[PDB]
Amino acid sequence: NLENKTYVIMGIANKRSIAFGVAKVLDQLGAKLVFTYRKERSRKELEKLLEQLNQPEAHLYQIDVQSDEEVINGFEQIGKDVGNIDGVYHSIAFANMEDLRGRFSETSREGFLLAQDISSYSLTIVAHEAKKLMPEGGSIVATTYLGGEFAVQNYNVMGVAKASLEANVKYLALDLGPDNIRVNAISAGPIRTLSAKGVGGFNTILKEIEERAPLKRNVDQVEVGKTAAYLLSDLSSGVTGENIHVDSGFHAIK
Amino acid sequence: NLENKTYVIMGIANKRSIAFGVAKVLDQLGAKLVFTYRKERSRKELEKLLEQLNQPEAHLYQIDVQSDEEVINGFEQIGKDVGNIDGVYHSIAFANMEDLRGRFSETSREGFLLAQDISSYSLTIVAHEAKKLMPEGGSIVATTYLGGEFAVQNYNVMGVAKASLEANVKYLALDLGPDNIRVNAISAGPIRTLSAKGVGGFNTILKEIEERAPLKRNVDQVEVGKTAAYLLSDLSSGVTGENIHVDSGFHAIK
Amino acid sequence: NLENKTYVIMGIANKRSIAFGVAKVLDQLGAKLVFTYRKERSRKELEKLLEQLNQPEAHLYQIDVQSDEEVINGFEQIGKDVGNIDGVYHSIAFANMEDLRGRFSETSREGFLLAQDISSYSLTIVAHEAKKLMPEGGSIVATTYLGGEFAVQNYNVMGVAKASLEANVKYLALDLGPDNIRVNAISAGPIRTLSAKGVGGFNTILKEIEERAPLKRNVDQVEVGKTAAYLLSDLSSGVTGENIHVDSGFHAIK
Amino acid sequence: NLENKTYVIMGIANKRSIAFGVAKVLDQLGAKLVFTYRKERSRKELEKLLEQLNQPEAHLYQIDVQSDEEVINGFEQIGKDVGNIDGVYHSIAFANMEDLRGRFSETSREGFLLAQDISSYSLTIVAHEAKKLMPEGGSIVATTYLGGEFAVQNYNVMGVAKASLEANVKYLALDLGPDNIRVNAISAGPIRTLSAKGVGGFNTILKEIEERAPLKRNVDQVEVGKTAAYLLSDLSSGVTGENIHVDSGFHAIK
Ligand SMILES: NC(=O)c1ccc[n+]([C@@H]2O[C@H](COP(=O)([O-])OP(=O)(O)OC[C@H]3O[C@@H](n4cnc5c(N)ncnc54)[C@H](OP(=O)(O)O)[C@@H]3O)[C@@H](O)[C@H]2O)c1
Ligand SMILES: NC(=O)c1ccc[n+]([C@@H]2O[C@H](COP(=O)([O-])OP(=O)(O)OC[C@H]3O[C@@H](n4cnc5c(N)ncnc54)[C@H](OP(=O)(O)O)[C@@H]3O)[C@@H](O)[C@H]2O)c1
Ligand SMILES: NC(=O)c1ccc[n+]([C@@H]2O[C@H](COP(=O)([O-])OP(=O)(O)OC[C@H]3O[C@@H](n4cnc5c(N)ncnc54)[C@H](OP(=O)(O)O)[C@@H]3O)[C@@H](O)[C@H]2O)c1
Ligand SMILES: NC(=O)c1ccc[n+]([C@@H]2O[C@H](COP(=O)([O-])OP(=O)(O)OC[C@H]3O[C@@H](n4cnc5c(N)ncnc54)[C@H](OP(=O)(O)O)[C@@H]3O)[C@@H](O)[C@H]2O)c1
Ligand SMILES: N#Cc1cc(Br)ccc1Oc1ccc(Cl)cc1O
Ligand SMILES: N#Cc1cc(Br)ccc1Oc1ccc(Cl)cc1O
Ligand SMILES: N#Cc1cc(Br)ccc1Oc1ccc(Cl)cc1O
Ligand SMILES: N#Cc1cc(Br)ccc1Oc1ccc(Cl)cc1O
Ligand SMILES: N[C@@H](CCC(=O)O)C(=O)O
Ligand SMILES: N[C@@H](CCC(=O)O)C(=O)O
Ligand SMILES: N[C@@H](CCC(=O)O)C(=O)O
Repeated sequence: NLENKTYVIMGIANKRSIAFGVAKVLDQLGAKLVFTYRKERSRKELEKLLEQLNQPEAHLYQIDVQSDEEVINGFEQIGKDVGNIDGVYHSIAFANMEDLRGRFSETSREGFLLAQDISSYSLTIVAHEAKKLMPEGGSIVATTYLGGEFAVQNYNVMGVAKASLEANVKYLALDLGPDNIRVNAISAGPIRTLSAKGVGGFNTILKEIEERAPLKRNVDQVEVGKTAAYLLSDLSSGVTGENIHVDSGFHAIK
Repeated sequence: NLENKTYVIMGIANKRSIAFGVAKVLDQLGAKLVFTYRKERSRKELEKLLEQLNQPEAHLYQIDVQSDEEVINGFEQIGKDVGNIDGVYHSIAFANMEDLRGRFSETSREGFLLAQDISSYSLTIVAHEAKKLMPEGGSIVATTYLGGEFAVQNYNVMGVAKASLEANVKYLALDLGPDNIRVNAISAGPIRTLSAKGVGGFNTILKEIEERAPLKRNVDQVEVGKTAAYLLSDLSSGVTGENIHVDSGFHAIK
Repeated sequence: NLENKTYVIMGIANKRSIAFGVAKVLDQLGAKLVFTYRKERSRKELEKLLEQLNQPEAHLYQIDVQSDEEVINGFEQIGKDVGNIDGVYHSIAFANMEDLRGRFSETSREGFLLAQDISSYSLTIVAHEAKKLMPEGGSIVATTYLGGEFAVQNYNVMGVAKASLEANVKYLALDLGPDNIRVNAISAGPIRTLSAKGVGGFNTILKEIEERAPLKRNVDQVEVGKTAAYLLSDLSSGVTGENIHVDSGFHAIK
Repeated sequence: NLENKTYVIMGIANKRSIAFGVAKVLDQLGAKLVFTYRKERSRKELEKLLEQLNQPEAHLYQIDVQSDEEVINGFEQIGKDVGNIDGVYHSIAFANMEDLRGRFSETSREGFLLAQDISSYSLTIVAHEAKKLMPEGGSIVATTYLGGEFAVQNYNVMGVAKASLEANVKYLALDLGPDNIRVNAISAGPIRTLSAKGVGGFNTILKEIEERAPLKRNVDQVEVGKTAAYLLSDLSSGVTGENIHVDSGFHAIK
């Protein structure tokens, strides 16, 4: 039960975002929720989306994580508007589609550093900024994929940015541990989302989990958010630097 | 919230047992509990410990997991007394002191296999028998230690038995997954218990955690119980074949 | 270059044994070789496969690794016939078909313990006895498969025995380290051998390597031998407790 | 024996460089060696160090791996000068001490990307350009540290870059496999070099190896070279996407 908790959720794009999965779960559990979004263009659709929750007030902030200034100011404003927070769900990544298809050895320097910037480094800056709002400690969660642990076809530069994110999580957990801030990842199985259109052979991915994963089915955004609730609540009070696979068991098989 | 769930908790010896931390949590959340023990002396402790729980009824069964007969008849009697169950917590291990306190290369054959038998194989047969009382699906959790992933001083034959337990969890997840039975491990940090006395240098392991783990503190049995509640409940649907470290982040550092 | 080195090779049955590929490689490098066998039928293949080798002398010893006395007396006799040795290649496992070709959760106790006894514990007692023949250091290599680290279809009880075996290597590495005895594993890809017949769906494992592994081809026994040369030689002097995958990069993909 | 093979060795600054360890080993095995450097001062040191080697001529090229054109032109020029090569040893990393000597969560964006760029991405672009001199296949080896797998104190932004690098290796292995180009990492234990100076508490890392690693001693640059000879030669055919820890066992213990 998450009454009198406040969590910032970063990365809702539409009804299919894993982060709207997380949001519906935390909302039902009585958390006060704050949202960040990337582009002022899509604020309109995002307000409509959140009418579905039981949040009595919309707290929305434009933060594109390629800007220090936007993360610093955005979190500073959150603090003034809502006070101290209990945690952050990070659900954000990016690479150029044109890097993701064909040959990883052909990746450009710019495209490689972009995916690092948005998909890994953003966590670090967000943690430093969000720590200011968690004087008594709290919980940080980022979303990764099995590609950060193994070479998976077509995932290319994003795999290497996930490898990076996953270690980011570990170095943060160590750094912020003495402050009572826990930092974990959830490693989600494949789910149909906006950003999933940028991954070549997605249907073959989904298909294969159904065929081969221990549970013989794919997972969904609500299953991610239920593990997010665990990771963000006191239920997981002993757990940091961890990566939980919400992937129907697929990480465990070969 | 676990009203109308029933769980079987194997391996309480006293108030310090990790499994009694699990019981206190699940009892607090409303679950019906069933308990198994090997020694007479443990049944007597269990009768005393039950006065601190809300359990209106004392369901206790002697099960020495070295005996198929006892595991088989144990679980049969459970389904006869309480009906279908929702999961099993397995909190059982053993090894001879004289293997543990020698160099590993001197482990006796009968010692090595004794450790396998009680600490790993017991999970396999328990799962087979518990499966019969889980026609709708369910969840099974076993307790491991970090010495099954790495070589730790003084842990010797138990390390190799936990390496076996951890694979046993994964093979079980794969097998039972289509039956909607999830199988997971919790890798607990060092906790002072009766059996912790068989681990040479134990106080030193404790101090290392306080000094070096992200959270700079040790964990306790209620904290294992809280992760156990997540794994035995529907919050962790989609998670199987997983090993969740409740160890203050110590697994993530080196 | 292993001139004036002596190695003991355990587990040749015929021309397709991985251990025979080890032999061909260490023989080509000038090593003096000693072979151990279980069935008198394997001693007859060894006498025939010897003609193929440069070995001027046959050094052949019956050692069933289920018998302490056979391992003890075998290695003592090796010592008396050839003097101190430089290392041991262990290429030995077993499980019953009846356990292997069932659901893993249906595994028998005696079959589970048989598979641990021959496939894991055998290493620990061989290391202990072999150590008396390595008073100034040496190398011990055992053979494992990816099914030790992941739940692989059809591999069942042998997956748990390989998990055990891989921890055995780490614990042995840690114990025997200060004696300058290194202990490592080779994780071989699927190779068609006599024992391969005991893995269900083995043909479909071979073909999956060809299509999905980075090198897009299956390995052979000579490739395992070449990596065993490295591990068993001064080339790998600061390497210990390690698992080397000789599998065309299959371990690294999902 | 690497007679009539040619290897490009990137990252020698002085006698203590790990890459000079590679160089001595391969030069001793009869390989033709080409060397790349960044600072003119490193070139001068290469000219002196060459006197110790068997190399009958100096093949030195300036390649700052931050520069696409310097990588592209350096390798092209290498092909014209010596022809086709057999592989590359990459021994290059960098980060600012002002990001390294402060909390991880305080890392600057530009510092984070700097270390990714020099320490991880350089491998990708080196592979793409070096593939052009390997029509026949070959071997590429990069140098990493355990800090890429675990959160180690003081290593901070370099550990996230080594994590990126180890995933880079796996993805390069999958991408260049069908070209018969193998791609691997060596995980070296701590060695006194010039860059070691950038790691806070380096002396306390050295001594922990001695006290705790299985072999109870630190390793040196020649041991790295010895495993590099194995990865770069036909002995490790079958081996790709892998990370060999040349670290006296340390990775296997907790
Ligand atoms: N779907 C899967 O199968 C899967 C599996 C495992 C992990 N994940 C991970 O889960 C997370 C969410 O992905 P998703 O599938 O839910 O897709 P999604 O709905 O498209 O969400 C991705 C979000 O990232 C935001 N974003 C991208 N760049 C940003 C920037 N510079 N600043 C702020 N926000 C930015 C996007 O904003 P805009 O729409 O405004 O661009 C979008 O809201 C990602 O980390 C992804 O890598 C996904
Ligand atoms: N304490 C730690 O720091 C630590 C850390 C990580 C993991 N673990 C694991 O946590 C689990 C619980 O251990 P613990 O520390 O809580 O110690 P504990 O209180 O001593 O419990 C050990 C239990 O194992 C039972 N047991 C042993 N052999 C049995 C058999 N043949 N049949 C049925 N029960 C048997 C004992 O029952 P009887 O007394 O009646 O014989 C006892 O209840 C174990 O798997 C242990 O390896 C412990
Ligand atoms: N083939 C593969 O795809 C593959 C892949 C990965 C790992 N491996 C591993 O490689 C190793 C060798 O297997 P292989 O494929 O070469 O098969 P193999 O040629 O059939 O050899 C297996 C050997 O095990 C010996 N052995 C079994 N039980 C023994 C006992 N109780 N005492 C003494 N020796 C015993 C057998 O000897 P007898 O015939 O005299 O009884 C036989 O020589 C095994 O550890 C296996 O698990 C194989
Ligand atoms: N020493 C250790 O304990 C240790 C342990 C594990 C891994 N490693 C790794 O081993 C590799 C070599 O380090 P080391 O200890 O041998 O130190 P080193 O002797 O100081 O070598 C580092 C090399 O990196 C080069 N370099 C830095 N930035 C470059 C750039 N932009 N372009 C071209 N070259 C660049 C330097 O060249 P210039 O001087 O000419 O700039 C130098 O030759 C690194 O990847 C390091 O992470 C070291
Ligand atoms: N967010 C996001 C995202 C961006 C790109 Br471009 C590619 C994939 C993205 O999310 C995923 C979707 C699907 C999978 Cl399987 C993994 C992901 O990381
Ligand atoms: N149960 C149990 C158990 C039995 C022996 Br003998 C040795 C250790 C046991 O439990 C643990 C206690 C402490 C630690 Cl750190 C790990 C454990 O596995
Ligand atoms: N030795 C041996 C062995 C015995 C049985 Br029963 C089953 C498999 C055995 O070796 C393998 C054959 C094939 C593979 Cl893929 C892995 C192995 O461990
Ligand atoms: N090359 C390099 C390098 C540069 C910086 Br700045 C920091 C460390 C570097 O090398 C290492 C030295 C020592 C260790 Cl233990 C690890 C390393 O990766
Ligand atoms: N440290 C003592 C006491 C045992 C324990 O720590 O549990 C020993 O080495 O046996
Ligand atoms: N797949 C067949 C053939 C056995 C084998 O592949 O070795 C089976 O289950 O027996
Ligand atoms: N430990 C000192 C010296 C650095 C080193 O060990 O290289 C520091 O933190 O800077």
